[PDB]
Amino acid sequence: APLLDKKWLTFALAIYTVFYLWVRWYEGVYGWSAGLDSFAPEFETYWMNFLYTEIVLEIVTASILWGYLWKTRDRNLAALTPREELRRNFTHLVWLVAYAWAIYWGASYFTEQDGTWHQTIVRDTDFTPSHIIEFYLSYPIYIITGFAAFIYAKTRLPFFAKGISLPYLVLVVGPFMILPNVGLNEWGHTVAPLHYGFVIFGWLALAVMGTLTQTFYSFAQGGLGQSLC
Amino acid sequence: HGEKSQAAFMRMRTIHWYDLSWSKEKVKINETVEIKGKFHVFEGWPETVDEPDVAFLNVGMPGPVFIRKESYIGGQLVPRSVRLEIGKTYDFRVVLKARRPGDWHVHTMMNVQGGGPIIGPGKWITVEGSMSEFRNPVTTLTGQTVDLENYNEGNTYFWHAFWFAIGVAWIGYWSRRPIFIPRLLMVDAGRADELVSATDRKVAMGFLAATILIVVMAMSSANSKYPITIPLQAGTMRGMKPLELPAPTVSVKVEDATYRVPGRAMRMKLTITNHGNSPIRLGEFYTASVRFLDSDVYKDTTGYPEDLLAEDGLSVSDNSPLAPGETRTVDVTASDAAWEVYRLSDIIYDPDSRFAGLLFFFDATGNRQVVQIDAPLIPSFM
Amino acid sequence: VPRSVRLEIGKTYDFRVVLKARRPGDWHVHTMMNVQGGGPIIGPGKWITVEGSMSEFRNPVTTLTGQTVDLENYNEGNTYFWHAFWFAIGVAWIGYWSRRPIFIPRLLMVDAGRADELVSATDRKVAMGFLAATILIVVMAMSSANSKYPITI
Amino acid sequence: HGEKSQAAFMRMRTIHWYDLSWSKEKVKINETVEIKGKFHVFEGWPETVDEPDVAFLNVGMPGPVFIRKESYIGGQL
Amino acid sequence: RSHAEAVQVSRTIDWMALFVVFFVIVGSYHIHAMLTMGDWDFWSDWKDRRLWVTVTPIVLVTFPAAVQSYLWERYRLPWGATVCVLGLLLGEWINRYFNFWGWTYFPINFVFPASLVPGAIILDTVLMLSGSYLFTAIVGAMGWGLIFYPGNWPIIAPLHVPVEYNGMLMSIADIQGYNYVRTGTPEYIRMVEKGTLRTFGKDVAPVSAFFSAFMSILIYFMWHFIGRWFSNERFLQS
Amino acid sequence: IILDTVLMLSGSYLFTAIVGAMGWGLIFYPGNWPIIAPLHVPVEYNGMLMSIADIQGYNYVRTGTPEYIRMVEKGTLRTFGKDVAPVSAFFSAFMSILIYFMWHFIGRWFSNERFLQS
Ligand SMILES: [Cu+2]
Ligand SMILES: [Cu+2]
Ligand SMILES: [Cu+2]
Ligand SMILES: [Cu+2]
Ligand SMILES: [Cu+2]
Repeated sequence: APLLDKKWLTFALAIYTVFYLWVRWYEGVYGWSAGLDSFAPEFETYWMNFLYTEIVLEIVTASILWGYLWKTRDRNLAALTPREELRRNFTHLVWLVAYAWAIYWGASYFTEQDGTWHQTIVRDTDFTPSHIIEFYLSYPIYIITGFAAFIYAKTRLPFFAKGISLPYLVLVVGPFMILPNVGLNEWGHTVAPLHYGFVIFGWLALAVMGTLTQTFYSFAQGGLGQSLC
Repeated sequence: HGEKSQAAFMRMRTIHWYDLSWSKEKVKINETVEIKGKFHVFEGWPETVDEPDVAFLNVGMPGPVFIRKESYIGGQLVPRSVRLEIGKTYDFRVVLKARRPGDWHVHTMMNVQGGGPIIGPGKWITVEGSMSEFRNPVTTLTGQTVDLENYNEGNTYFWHAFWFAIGVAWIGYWSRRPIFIPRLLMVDAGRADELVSATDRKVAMGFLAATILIVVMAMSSANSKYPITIPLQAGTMRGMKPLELPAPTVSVKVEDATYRVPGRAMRMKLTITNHGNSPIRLGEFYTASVRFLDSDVYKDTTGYPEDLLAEDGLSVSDNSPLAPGETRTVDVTASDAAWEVYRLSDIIYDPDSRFAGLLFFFDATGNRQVVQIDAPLIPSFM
Repeated sequence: VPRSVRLEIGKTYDFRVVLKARRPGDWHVHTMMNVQGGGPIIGPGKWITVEGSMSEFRNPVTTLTGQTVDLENYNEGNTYFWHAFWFAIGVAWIGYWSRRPIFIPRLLMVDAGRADELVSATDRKVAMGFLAATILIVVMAMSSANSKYPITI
Repeated sequence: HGEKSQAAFMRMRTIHWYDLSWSKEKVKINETVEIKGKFHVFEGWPETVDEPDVAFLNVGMPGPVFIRKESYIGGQL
Repeated sequence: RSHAEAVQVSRTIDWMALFVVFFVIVGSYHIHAMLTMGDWDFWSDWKDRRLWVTVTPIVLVTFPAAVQSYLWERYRLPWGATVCVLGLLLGEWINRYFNFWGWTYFPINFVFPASLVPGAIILDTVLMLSGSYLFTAIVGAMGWGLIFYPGNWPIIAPLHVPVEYNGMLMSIADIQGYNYVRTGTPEYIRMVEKGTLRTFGKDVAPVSAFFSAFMSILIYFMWHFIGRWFSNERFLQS
Repeated sequence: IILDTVLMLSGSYLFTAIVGAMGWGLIFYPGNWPIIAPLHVPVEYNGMLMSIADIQGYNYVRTGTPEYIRMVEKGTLRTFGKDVAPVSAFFSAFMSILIYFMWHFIGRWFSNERFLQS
């Protein structure tokens, strides 16, 4: 069995790319056709239904994934073969890759796609197509990925199971608080301070600098270290 | 597309667009449409909106589906912000050029520093053709004729790609050697000197010197290629000419304003006094983008939007010709579906339940007088 | 003018205030103008004598819903009822824990590492019941208030 | 000594001094010189300059080489 | 567990770690930059001499400082600022070509972003050659603030050509912004140079740049310590 | 009681600082609405539309607080009609998640037991 399982990394990259490309195509085709007027029946047909279905599906997927990851926690962690530890570390780094890619798609692409939408329409509704896709789709997706990665690290890696990693907890918690910020974004709308909450909680993502370090140390704990001389 | 959700009192008591006229309703990819008309900054301006001391005549469109060739407020071109006065009528004219094919909702709008957008009536315009046929030529003072759609597209791509390639090469130079993990192991082991060699220092010095030299030479070349440059022009124009409208000869006093709120209708009681020398009949009532007409007195020929035009909405109990010098009290009902569609009923949710509007009085000969109505609005639930 | 107003520097305006007497005594009443950036501007004052009893004062108004209400005693029972109900809930919540030993042996056991023996499953069930009851009561009270007063502005 | 370096648009569109007259061009250590004239606050005032709601009639001199005995705008001191 | 093949395991891990660092930096730096200075980058109407060169370099030391501290102290990797700059540029360009032009059809020469690479390589070289974070925080930050406007001038100069549009003097960037109507941003929102009675004509572009440089020397330093905090490795127990 | 139950059941100060603070911010206005609703009844006072609370404040003269001091909703051109009461509440909730957390650490400072010698 190969040390790194290529198919899971390929699956993560492909599923994220394909789903987000489909979402972008749907936005390009229907946002111009039905998303312009928030009181039209087509807006409810194509965008509010999207929001409701997306919310229910996100809750179901998050609950199922977190439950499955917690239910398969390794009860005894001292009997692990170091090769198995290295394999689990590779899987955790794949989880980190997926979380980074989701962060890119969520905070870099659609957040600015939404800046693009505001310099083309007059007002900032709570449920514009840009908000439906950015606030309620991508942000929860990367939050789910981050929490699942943290749970995987805690319940399957011997180095991370000895306590709650402060950099990891900050990396999975701060980036989340950007979601609660929305309230201030709206309260302010009804480079400006009304947005400095996304700035503050966007910084906590830099906590990856700590988390990655821990990850490397785990790779060095098995035997990689001495062999790398 | 954005006015149906603004406070129905703000919409009523901000600006009062009227006499509007859209030249064409079907343009091509290089044709122009002119949106002329007049606006009246209401005297009882809302108080959570700053006065129009820094305003801007914008156009409400779904992105650049048309380009504003020229915009005039009072005869003068306003390519900048403007200072308007609370209580005056101004004249405006926007000449747009069509970019994208499709059916678009274009609206004139005024943006105000302290309140935001004030959106006027919107019209559907059909653009036929292909986007690739659009051309935007201008002639600079230096003597060059340039198309703004493709001007400076090669230069930006070239310079950004050059800098990105330099950065990628700089990272890839270090990415050819072993990277994070044995580097971290050697750093923790105290071997912080063995990782960096003299060749790396020489390469870094060369990179820094080349970057500085390239930046300086590029700036010199850009200066030589474009010797005549001017700074970015920004300012606010103060001296806009208002319209000198004659004082109306009609006086209207509002005694009771009541609206049902299982309702589409609005009711007022008006005491009207005529001071002119001609008999007069009330022909229209203007509210926040909605015109209530009376077919007996006045008809519409300008081509107002269908959803905002109430052909028979206005009903007056005693709309007989009003003799000069006579005062009389009438009950006026403005009823149209646009009251429900455009969410003028949501005034029930507003903290200030006052309404403003314009009445138009037409004499027998055809002369028209504009009167202002400002009064509190009262709901009726039973 | 039941609200604020914008005046112009240099003009004469006319004003009229109609007041209704509440309390008996000799009072100094003055008209005054309050300004956003300066504060109070007090005019001349006059001594007015009010005779009678305060209990005879009545302030009736008629709402658009068709109800006639006296503003002095309107919504006095409801406020007392709800505030007393919430205070009783809070007092019961504190007194549930106040029936057991309180600060000092609790601190001694906490410092001794016995942080689990203090809280039992019954306390967790009681807390869950309290939280569910609070949420349900708040929601039901809001629904009942909406039903009782459907027309609000 | 300080106007040659101000924005040549500010200078044009702020105040329009005219009808100016300086009594003498050679005074002694206890004599007086009167600078009379009129100004027109332009209607298209620049927008990065606040309106003359709090102004002051000053004199531009290299330090107290002269003392302002009296300054009048409209007849009033 | 391994057998002289550790080399491969390293290389692999390196590639995945490079991916993770690059894209987390992309997301965080892009949201921060857009959320602080986005309006100046969005339009060529805002690329002025006073507030563009003042605000853009001051705000953008934040993430390069922290990433430089982490990647230099622990791995002796000098590309700390360059990777942040490249990630921000990649994110802005992707959105601009696919959303500004692809969705709302604003022209590319109207929505192009600012260039930041030369200053990034300046900062990285300054840190590597001297190996001192204080010498860097002074000299490299000052140079970063100074090199911002000369770096962008070759892209910006052809847009600042005088023109007479309907009787009024304008620049080509001004005509671009006036013609291509943005319903969200009127003209008065433009935080651009407008001129004052204390502003000296030809000394606005340099002085502002110098101001930016000075502020960089502050912000970098501050964020350096922030970069030393997020690089922790503590395991809280609750 | 929501906050206290949230802290006791989970035993985590961070889970509390998020969930309980958000719930505390959200439950504020529904908790007061039964007391406040009868005061928000429409009325026509001398030709102008008012609420019963507004008439109370207008009739019962407070010489210290004029009307303009009232930091109340006045409406804007960006304010959506029926979405003011919820959105503001949500804003409060978010800010609670901050302030609670901060003050938690302050609560860990005043709980010291040090004996300075000067
Ligand atoms: Cu948005
Ligand atoms: Cu529209
Ligand atoms: Cu008007
Ligand atoms: Cu001089
Ligand atoms: Cu003048």
